[PDB]
Amino acid sequence: EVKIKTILSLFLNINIDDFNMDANLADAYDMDSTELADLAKEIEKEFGISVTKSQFSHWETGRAVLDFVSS
Amino acid sequence: QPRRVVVTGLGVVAPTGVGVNEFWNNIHNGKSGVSKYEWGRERFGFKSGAIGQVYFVLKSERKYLQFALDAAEMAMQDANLRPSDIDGRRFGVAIATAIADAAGMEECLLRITKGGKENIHPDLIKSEDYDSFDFSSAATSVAKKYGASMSVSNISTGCAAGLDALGIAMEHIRYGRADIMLAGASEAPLCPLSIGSFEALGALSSRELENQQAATCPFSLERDGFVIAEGCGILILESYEHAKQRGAHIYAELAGYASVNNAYHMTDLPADGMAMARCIDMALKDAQISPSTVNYISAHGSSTAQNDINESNAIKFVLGESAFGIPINSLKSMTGHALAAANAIESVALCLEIEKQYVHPTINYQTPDPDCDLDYIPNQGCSYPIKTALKLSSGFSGIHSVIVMRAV
Amino acid sequence: RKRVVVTGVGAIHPDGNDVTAIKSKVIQKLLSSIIRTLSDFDGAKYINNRLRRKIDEFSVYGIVAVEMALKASRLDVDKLDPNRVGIYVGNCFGGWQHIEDEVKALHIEGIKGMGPYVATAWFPAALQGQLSLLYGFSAQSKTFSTSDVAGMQAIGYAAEAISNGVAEVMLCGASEHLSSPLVKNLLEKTSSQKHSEVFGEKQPGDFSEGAAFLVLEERQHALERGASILCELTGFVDYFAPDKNTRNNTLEYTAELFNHNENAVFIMDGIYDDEKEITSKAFSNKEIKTSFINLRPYLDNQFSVSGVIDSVLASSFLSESFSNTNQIIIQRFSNQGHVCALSFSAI
Ligand SMILES: CC(=O)CC(=O)CC(=O)CC(=O)CC(=O)CC=O
Repeated sequence: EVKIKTILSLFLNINIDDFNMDANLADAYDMDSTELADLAKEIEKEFGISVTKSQFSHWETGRAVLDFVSS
Repeated sequence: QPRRVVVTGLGVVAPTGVGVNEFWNNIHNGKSGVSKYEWGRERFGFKSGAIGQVYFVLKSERKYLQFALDAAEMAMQDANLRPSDIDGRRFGVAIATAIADAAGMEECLLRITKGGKENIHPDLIKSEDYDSFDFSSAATSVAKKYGASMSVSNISTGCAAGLDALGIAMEHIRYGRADIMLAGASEAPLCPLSIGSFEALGALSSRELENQQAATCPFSLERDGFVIAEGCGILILESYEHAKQRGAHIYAELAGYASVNNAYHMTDLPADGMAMARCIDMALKDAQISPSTVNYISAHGSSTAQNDINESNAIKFVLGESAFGIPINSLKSMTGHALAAANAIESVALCLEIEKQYVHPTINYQTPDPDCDLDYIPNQGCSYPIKTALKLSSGFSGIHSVIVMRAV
Repeated sequence: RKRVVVTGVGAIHPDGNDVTAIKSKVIQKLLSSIIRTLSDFDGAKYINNRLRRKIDEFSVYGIVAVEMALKASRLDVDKLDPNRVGIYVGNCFGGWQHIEDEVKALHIEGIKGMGPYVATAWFPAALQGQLSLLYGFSAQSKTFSTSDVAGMQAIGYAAEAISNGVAEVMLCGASEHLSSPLVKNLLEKTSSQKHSEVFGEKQPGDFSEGAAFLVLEERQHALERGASILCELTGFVDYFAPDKNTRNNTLEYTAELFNHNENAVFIMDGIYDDEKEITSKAFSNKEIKTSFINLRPYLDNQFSVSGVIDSVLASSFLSESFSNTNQIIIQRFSNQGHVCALSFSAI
């Protein structure tokens, strides 16, 4: 959704138009473990659901974060 | 003109033991000082359930200042220094810290905001609260007590601050500014803000365990983070000539010091460990000692995935094929991680190890890691003749720090 | 021993966002307390949004100050060997602005309250690490948090590192952010009434945030690349006074920096009332005759930045820009009873 895409755009400092939802976060956008932990904290803030280290480790791309919050 | 630096006094407040005698006995036998704690999981909801405590409602106990005064008193009595021997102009202090009295600052903030619910009430701010924000409370208080008139400093370089305080203290004595120097570090980070900060970062051990003492296991395949701890280490450094004239007992010679930056990441450490390897090399050039004489290493050993592999590959790069024989240990397996204080406490332990020609073990060694394949002295220690000792430290902002200690 | 020289300076302050703007204002002003914020300042052009998101304002003030200082020095930063460049910083209060809400939310919500950047944003040694990632500087780098005289020690021990031959270049200086609600309410109430047990009562004065940095480098290295040398760092003093008796004896070490020079200007701490009496008496004993100039009423108390910003101005004055002075000596001291001083000489 638009609420997810705006966070990943702001956190990685990419243009929201140019940002790809299917692209790898670690490889393409050189995302580190601290940024992934910071992303997971704001998923807990926005949606209001429990997120642990085992769960957000599998968030490989911008579509993986959308598939989790649906469940 | 350059003068040799020697350790004449030791003072320690650690979870393994308070005082030199109690501290040594526990680390000798390989007894864990790690305690299980309940207020982390129940109140705040931290995955961590282990801390290195020495002895839920918020309290400003001023532990950071307390541990510094206690360790300094023990160190000065051990050195056998008295007003007659001490020349104020040639005697300076260097007590380091990573967060200083953060507990007092956190407690002050929540008190004035009434449990962090409302805005800050100006009227509730007490006159005594300003002392909590003073980073160099430990340095100035000790300097006041024993009349230190030479340079008083507070190095706050994270978890490398301990060795950096010993480093600047060594420079003062060597280049002829000071005769005596009280050096070390004090840390009191067992507060929700400090523990929560690392917890949120994911640097603390979070794996489910039957025994919480095993949560800190350096160079083990099971390791998943460092067990946070509190305490203080104080070393009385002074000139070789100054110590001999008053007939002082010498623990070990502090031969050389070096410090570098990773230029890689703030918290993450690289696998190759080239930066740490360069720091060890420059420390040996500074001490004017050959790497061939190095037969013991007091490693940082936080028990994180990235730190232990970094140090192992760093030692492998400098020594090479000769690295495998050398006993390497981490005190954080028993004490946990006291940040800046851990360098000083391990530096006190290192001085006792060289004196007594004994090497303390790395306890909680479970499954051996294929990557970490050096001698880590697992579980049981032994008598070992130490000639030239290395002491590796690492902290945030990619800071590596090494000191070279030597037997006299 | 190696000769150390100042090649570049950068500072930002409520009075100015550059060294020339600050120097022009203080000269004009030379001819209950509040925290003075910066005017017409934003760190969008200097620092990218990814990095700025995860650092406190004290680190932001530090990076913009270092960038201005390196630009003035005209150093080819890419060609410079990273192993021979270090970063010395002075910071007392840390970075509360970035973590305040997260520390409060931890005690209501729990772990969900505070994120993972609380560990690197708040600590004073954040600035040195942040600089080392951007520029790649790999030599000995330390941070001091000694109350008041943190930045004064940072410059002195950065010069000693160049003297002993640890590094050829050093980015030494200080930075502070005092506008965060916790430290703002603290300084506005407690700091005014508190007296020094060693020195005495405080003068009426405000507080100001910002940063000040110098590019110290080895003299032969500076002459090699044909650098515009502002001044030479000739001496550094770092002592303590546990009581009033030793206090007056310690000031005589500041008098030794002069080398009996009559064409010298003495920049004073300007915090405490009794300074002018005790320091002038120490000079009277050593037969020193100099001009007293206090910049503290105009610049305010900046903690670690205080004394460093003075050295930034003093370097600009001695660089062919009071009448004709060939040496400026700056003094600072703490509440607990430090005595720190730096000596800068012309050509
Ligand atoms: C008390 C807080 O809120 C957390 C901090 O910022 C303090 C801090 O983070 C000190 C530090 O850097 C520790 C290291 O370098 C690695 C040592 O173990």
